[PDB]
Amino acid sequence: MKTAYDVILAPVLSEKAYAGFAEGKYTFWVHPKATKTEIKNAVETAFKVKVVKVNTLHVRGKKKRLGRYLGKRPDRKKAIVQVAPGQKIEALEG
Amino acid sequence: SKVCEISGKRPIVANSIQRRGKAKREGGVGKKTTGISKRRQYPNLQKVRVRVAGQEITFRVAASHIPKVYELVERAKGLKLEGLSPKEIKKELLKLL
Amino acid sequence: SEVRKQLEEARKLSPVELEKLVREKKRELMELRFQASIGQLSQNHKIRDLKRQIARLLTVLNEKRR
Amino acid sequence: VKMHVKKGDTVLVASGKYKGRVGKVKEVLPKKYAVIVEGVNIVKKAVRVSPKYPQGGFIEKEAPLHASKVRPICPACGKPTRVRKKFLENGKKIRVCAKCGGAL
RNA sequence: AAGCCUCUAAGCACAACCUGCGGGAACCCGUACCGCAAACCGACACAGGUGGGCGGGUGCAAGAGCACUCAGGCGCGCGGG
RNA sequence: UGCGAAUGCCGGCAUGAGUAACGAUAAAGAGGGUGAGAAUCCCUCUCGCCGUAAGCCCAAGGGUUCCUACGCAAUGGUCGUCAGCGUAGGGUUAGGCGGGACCUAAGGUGAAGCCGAAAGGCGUAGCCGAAGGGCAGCCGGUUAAUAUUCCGGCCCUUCCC
RNA sequence: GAGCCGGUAGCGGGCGUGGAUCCCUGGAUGUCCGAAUGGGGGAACCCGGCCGGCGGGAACGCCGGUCACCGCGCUUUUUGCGCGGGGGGAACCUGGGGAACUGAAACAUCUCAGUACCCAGAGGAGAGGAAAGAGAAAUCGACUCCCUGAGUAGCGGCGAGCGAAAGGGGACCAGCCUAAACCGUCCGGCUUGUCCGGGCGGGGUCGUGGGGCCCUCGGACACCGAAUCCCCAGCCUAGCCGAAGCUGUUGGGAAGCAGCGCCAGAGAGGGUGAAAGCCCCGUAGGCGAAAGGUGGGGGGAUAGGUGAGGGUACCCGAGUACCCCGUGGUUCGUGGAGCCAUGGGGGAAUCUGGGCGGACCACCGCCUAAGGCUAAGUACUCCGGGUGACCGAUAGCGCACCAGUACCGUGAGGGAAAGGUGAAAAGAACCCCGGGAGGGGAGUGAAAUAGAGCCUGAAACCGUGGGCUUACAAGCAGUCACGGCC
Ligand SMILES: [Mg+2]
Ligand SMILES: [Mg+2]
Ligand SMILES: [Mg+2]
Ligand SMILES: [Mg+2]
Ligand SMILES: [Mg+2]
Ligand SMILES: [Mg+2]
Ligand SMILES: [Mg+2]
Ligand SMILES: [Mg+2]
Ligand SMILES: [Mg+2]
Ligand SMILES: [Mg+2]
Ligand SMILES: [Mg+2]
Ligand SMILES: [Mg+2]
Ligand SMILES: [Mg+2]
Ligand SMILES: [Mg+2]
Ligand SMILES: [Mg+2]
Ligand SMILES: [Mg+2]
Ligand SMILES: [Mg+2]
Ligand SMILES: [Mg+2]
Ligand SMILES: [Mg+2]
Ligand SMILES: [Mg+2]
Ligand SMILES: [Mg+2]
Ligand SMILES: [Mg+2]
Ligand SMILES: [Mg+2]
Ligand SMILES: [Mg+2]
Ligand SMILES: [Mg+2]
Ligand SMILES: [Mg+2]
Ligand SMILES: [Mg+2]
Ligand SMILES: [Mg+2]
Ligand SMILES: [Mg+2]
Ligand SMILES: [Mg+2]
Ligand SMILES: [Mg+2]
Ligand SMILES: [Mg+2]
Ligand SMILES: [Mg+2]
Ligand SMILES: [Mg+2]
Ligand SMILES: [Mg+2]
Ligand SMILES: [Mg+2]
Ligand SMILES: [Mg+2]
Ligand SMILES: [Mg+2]
Ligand SMILES: [Mg+2]
Ligand SMILES: [Mg+2]
Ligand SMILES: [Mg+2]
Ligand SMILES: [Mg+2]
Ligand SMILES: [Mg+2]
Ligand SMILES: [Mg+2]
Ligand SMILES: [Mg+2]
Ligand SMILES: [Mg+2]
Ligand SMILES: [Mg+2]
Ligand SMILES: [Mg+2]
Ligand SMILES: [Mg+2]
Ligand SMILES: [Mg+2]
Ligand SMILES: [Mg+2]
Ligand SMILES: [Mg+2]
Ligand SMILES: [Mg+2]
Ligand SMILES: [Mg+2]
Ligand SMILES: [Mg+2]
Ligand SMILES: [Mg+2]
Ligand SMILES: [Mg+2]
Ligand SMILES: [Mg+2]
Ligand SMILES: [Mg+2]
Ligand SMILES: [Mg+2]
Ligand SMILES: [Mg+2]
Ligand SMILES: [Mg+2]
Ligand SMILES: [Mg+2]
Ligand SMILES: [Mg+2]
Ligand SMILES: [Mg+2]
Ligand SMILES: [Mg+2]
Ligand SMILES: [Mg+2]
Ligand SMILES: [Mg+2]
Ligand SMILES: [Mg+2]
Ligand SMILES: [Mg+2]
Ligand SMILES: [Mg+2]
Ligand SMILES: [Mg+2]
Ligand SMILES: [Mg+2]
Ligand SMILES: [Mg+2]
Ligand SMILES: [Mg+2]
Ligand SMILES: [Mg+2]
Ligand SMILES: [Mg+2]
Ligand SMILES: [Mg+2]
Ligand SMILES: [Mg+2]
Ligand SMILES: [Mg+2]
Ligand SMILES: [Mg+2]
Ligand SMILES: [Mg+2]
Ligand SMILES: [Mg+2]
Ligand SMILES: [Mg+2]
Ligand SMILES: [Mg+2]
Ligand SMILES: [Mg+2]
Ligand SMILES: [Mg+2]
Ligand SMILES: [Mg+2]
Ligand SMILES: [Mg+2]
Ligand SMILES: [Mg+2]
Ligand SMILES: [Mg+2]
Ligand SMILES: [Mg+2]
Ligand SMILES: [Mg+2]
Ligand SMILES: [Mg+2]
Ligand SMILES: [Mg+2]
Ligand SMILES: [Mg+2]
Ligand SMILES: [Mg+2]
Ligand SMILES: [Mg+2]
Ligand SMILES: [Mg+2]
Ligand SMILES: [Mg+2]
Ligand SMILES: [Mg+2]
Ligand SMILES: [Mg+2]
Ligand SMILES: [Mg+2]
Ligand SMILES: [Mg+2]
Ligand SMILES: [Mg+2]
Ligand SMILES: [Mg+2]
Ligand SMILES: [Mg+2]
Ligand SMILES: [Mg+2]
Ligand SMILES: [Mg+2]
Ligand SMILES: [Mg+2]
Ligand SMILES: [Mg+2]
Ligand SMILES: [Mg+2]
Ligand SMILES: [Zn+2]
Repeated sequence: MKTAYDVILAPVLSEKAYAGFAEGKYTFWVHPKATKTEIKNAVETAFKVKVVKVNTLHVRGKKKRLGRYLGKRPDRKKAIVQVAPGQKIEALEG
Repeated sequence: SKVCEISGKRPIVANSIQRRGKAKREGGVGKKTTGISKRRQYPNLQKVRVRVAGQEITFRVAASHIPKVYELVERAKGLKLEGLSPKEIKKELLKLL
Repeated sequence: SEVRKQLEEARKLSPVELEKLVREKKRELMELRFQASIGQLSQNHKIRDLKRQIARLLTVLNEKRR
Repeated sequence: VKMHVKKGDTVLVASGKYKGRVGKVKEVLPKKYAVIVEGVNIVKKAVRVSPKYPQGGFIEKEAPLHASKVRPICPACGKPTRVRKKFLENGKKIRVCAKCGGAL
């Protein structure tokens, strides 16, 4: 619907993503069609935080085979968001 | 579209037939065909360019039906429009109900 | 059952509240995702029937406007 | 897949090695057209030493029987086929054995 | 051809444009890796083909030549006698 | 409806034969490591080859080949503990770089219009169309793997008010 | 009506007699591409206007709505609005165009053939259709389709070959609307006029010719009646009920064999450990729709239809008939060549008019052209069903299997192989050798040379073991004889 819990899919979990918690930078799997602008507002209203910079990038499916049948996992997109000075997202601090 | 806007006439295919010899009926052994091949036959199509209301309307017709362009001009009631115009003056006025 | 009643309570409660209740369950769902994602923090089927119940709401929300 | 017998039922095993025995249907598998009565058909399935029963070598388990192999018990008999009555509104099962319950 | 400057037109001249300063606003796609080749074109980890740029030093008349060398890279995916 | 032949068709398996060959004559040696197994993997030393290249950067094209963990059936012309290979996980961050919310070129397409049995051809303007024109980012640090994209310092552009 | 969360087990969780899963009908949601339609565009991507909304929201972005072109229609042309069109579909259908190989034992006319094919269009059918017909009988009555007429009549380098119709027997059955005369209305042009023109309503629709206008006759309930509308049955899209057997015996297994039974409007068929009317699923015979589709049947309505005599001579489809030129259609290839069609030229009449009966003339007949619509009987098979002296994995579709796939091709396009353990996974715990692979035991099984590279398991081919044989013989390899060894 009006999203905005539609726009934010899931936290991306890797040494790399975690290493951004240190600065104000939290990084999510987002819906592939979402503009930088609307990712902002979707986080601003999901986590009651101020978002000052968005970085996005597309992530292509990896082709995989179960034997005889090859296919590919879905293409994803991820946003790395800069929250305002001093703010944090506790939801992501586990 | 080489076709008469009034009559509907359009090009037909015809054979062109080459004959030799003497008619059987002239006491010849009779005619012989050395060739047959397709040609077509166009309507004898002309411009009729005519002034109706404000405007100058140009019909493309078979020279045959040229008179009917003028018959259609004798039908005059209330058109201040642009060319079209004949869109009105046409089969609406040729047949209708 | 649960669903029968949920569907029953959802009518008579009309649309602005239906939109708000959706926005809520959606957010409740996003939370559910995160917990499955971080793993071990979810016992599923809640993901399924929340998704589903969001449908049910939206389907009534549609009734109301038509 | 229509079957005849359901889970609660008591059936007699009409054929095979376990021919003649009576037991209660423990489960029903309409896709394989099989009922598993118990302990009316058992078999022995060798199992690996991973966790629970780590030391465990084998297990006895109850293998499905083709649903045709068994017949409903009929409370007092060991026949029937089955029949149907209506009244109001609908529904039934009856022994044409005759004439009896099931019910349970 | 636009950007750009000038000129005026309807129009508007409590608009507008210009200059400076200030606060805000700044979307989509690409971005790994190979790329004179074992990842491209050649059924092959094929002595073939593939556009642009950089391409050090010494010497030999010059040089993008020749020889040897830097950085960097390789001894070419059967070996022993 | 009967096969032995059609340089028949489809498949299978022989012969040649342990034969030719193993794909540039730039070239190798040893010590140590690892592992069930080592000429062939890792590390040291020594030797040789490229060096207007056989080094580096960009555009095509390719499309995960990238980094790492576990792995050797097959692929690798031998071997393989290795790999561009199997499984899995990770990895590509831009107002300024490229392209697009800019321009036009050939050509294409095309309100007007013209032509053509039908299909369709043509065509002014317009529109589309770039490795041309126009437009604001430099140096350094950081990751296993991205960086004019993240970070640090110093600068800049356009819209809105 | 008791299980369910697809193929798909498993992990980790859930649902169902308060009726789940599943099936049928309706609805809702339905990203982006695609006729594709805001505009672009290398389909599935990009960029916008307008109105509204969201966020701090002006810039930015997202959300909802709207915005292509063409045709018709009214409308004061305009602000516009309404309705429609567009594209797809296996074959079948009509229409516009339209070959060659081949045949002629060469080849031009001729054939192949109005085929293939390309294009437009239609629909569940399409076409055709209500005589300006046939064509020798005072004959028949629309059209289509089958049989027949008939390989006839004819056509034909009279070659090769092509090939009608009337009639008869069937199937199906159906007939209608208009144009004009004349009357009325509205509007337009005007040299207002019993004017001319356009629009609408009425009128009229036929060949024993009809109709308009004038007179007389009574012309009264009328009767008829749709192809249009309404209702209903019936049918389709889920389902449901549905007779009658037990025991013993061999066997891994009974459905075999044996004993004594029973049903049958059901002894079709398929399953179940092998061979079962009576165990399962069925079969004969019955039953069933809230909803959507259909509805050619039944019913009802509405639209439409329905006269006689006389008198007038007003109307009866125009670049048309007709003639000529050039061609096509027909069996008709220029022929004595008419008929139907029409590119070109000339170019009428309105019943005393016109067309036709195979040049033309007479006579005697047939029919009324230049407007339109019309069920059914017919074609087809993407689709569902039922049957087979149809195939059974080299067959049958190219595909029994995740095939128009892999793969091959720049592309159009080409295009495969590949089914089977067992009744049941009971799919081999554990030990041993081994890095694994593999195997040996163990175990399962009726069977394990049914062990998953699994039914049967042929042959070529490779191999181990045994018997006879062979290093002074030479040959289409066999054959006849004798002898040795086993
Ligand atoms: Mg980016
Ligand atoms: Mg001629
Ligand atoms: Mg003229
Ligand atoms: Mg003339
Ligand atoms: Mg419930
Ligand atoms: Mg029965
Ligand atoms: Mg019920
Ligand atoms: Mg311009
Ligand atoms: Mg500023
Ligand atoms: Mg990069
Ligand atoms: Mg790079
Ligand atoms: Mg180069
Ligand atoms: Mg290199
Ligand atoms: Mg390389
Ligand atoms: Mg090599
Ligand atoms: Mg090479
Ligand atoms: Mg290559
Ligand atoms: Mg070169
Ligand atoms: Mg230099
Ligand atoms: Mg030099
Ligand atoms: Mg020098
Ligand atoms: Mg020199
Ligand atoms: Mg050199
Ligand atoms: Mg050999
Ligand atoms: Mg040799
Ligand atoms: Mg040799
Ligand atoms: Mg050799
Ligand atoms: Mg080599
Ligand atoms: Mg070599
Ligand atoms: Mg040098
Ligand atoms: Mg590329
Ligand atoms: Mg490749
Ligand atoms: Mg790969
Ligand atoms: Mg690598
Ligand atoms: Mg490794
Ligand atoms: Mg290997
Ligand atoms: Mg190897
Ligand atoms: Mg790999
Ligand atoms: Mg920047
Ligand atoms: Mg542009
Ligand atoms: Mg442009
Ligand atoms: Mg064009
Ligand atoms: Mg450019
Ligand atoms: Mg440029
Ligand atoms: Mg730039
Ligand atoms: Mg750098
Ligand atoms: Mg790198
Ligand atoms: Mg920076
Ligand atoms: Mg479970
Ligand atoms: Mg119910
Ligand atoms: Mg539905
Ligand atoms: Mg939605
Ligand atoms: Mg579009
Ligand atoms: Mg829009
Ligand atoms: Mg377009
Ligand atoms: Mg707005
Ligand atoms: Mg169409
Ligand atoms: Mg259509
Ligand atoms: Mg045709
Ligand atoms: Mg020919
Ligand atoms: Mg020829
Ligand atoms: Mg011939
Ligand atoms: Mg011949
Ligand atoms: Mg010849
Ligand atoms: Mg012909
Ligand atoms: Mg249609
Ligand atoms: Mg019809
Ligand atoms: Mg018709
Ligand atoms: Mg013919
Ligand atoms: Mg007949
Ligand atoms: Mg009749
Ligand atoms: Mg009328
Ligand atoms: Mg009048
Ligand atoms: Mg009238
Ligand atoms: Mg009338
Ligand atoms: Mg008369
Ligand atoms: Mg039954
Ligand atoms: Mg026994
Ligand atoms: Mg028995
Ligand atoms: Mg016997
Ligand atoms: Mg049977
Ligand atoms: Mg028998
Ligand atoms: Mg049976
Ligand atoms: Mg029945
Ligand atoms: Mg008259
Ligand atoms: Mg005539
Ligand atoms: Mg002819
Ligand atoms: Mg003729
Ligand atoms: Mg002749
Ligand atoms: Mg005549
Ligand atoms: Mg005539
Ligand atoms: Mg006649
Ligand atoms: Mg006649
Ligand atoms: Mg007439
Ligand atoms: Mg008529
Ligand atoms: Mg019709
Ligand atoms: Mg069928
Ligand atoms: Mg096969
Ligand atoms: Mg086959
Ligand atoms: Mg076979
Ligand atoms: Mg095949
Ligand atoms: Mg390809
Ligand atoms: Mg045993
Ligand atoms: Mg064994
Ligand atoms: Mg055997
Ligand atoms: Mg066997
Ligand atoms: Mg078998
Ligand atoms: Mg076998
Ligand atoms: Mg031997
Ligand atoms: Mg001798
Ligand atoms: Mg001897
Ligand atoms: Mg010899
Ligand atoms: Zn009983």
